[PDB]
Amino acid sequence: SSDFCCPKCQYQAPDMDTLQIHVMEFIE
Ligand SMILES: [Zn+2]
Repeated sequence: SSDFCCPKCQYQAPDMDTLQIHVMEFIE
């Protein structure tokens, strides 16, 4: 995969930093 999918959503981010901004850390 040329993307990083959010394990909480069906949303996939083109970059891992973008995904990190999407999730904005976790409760885990
Ligand atoms: Zn998410």
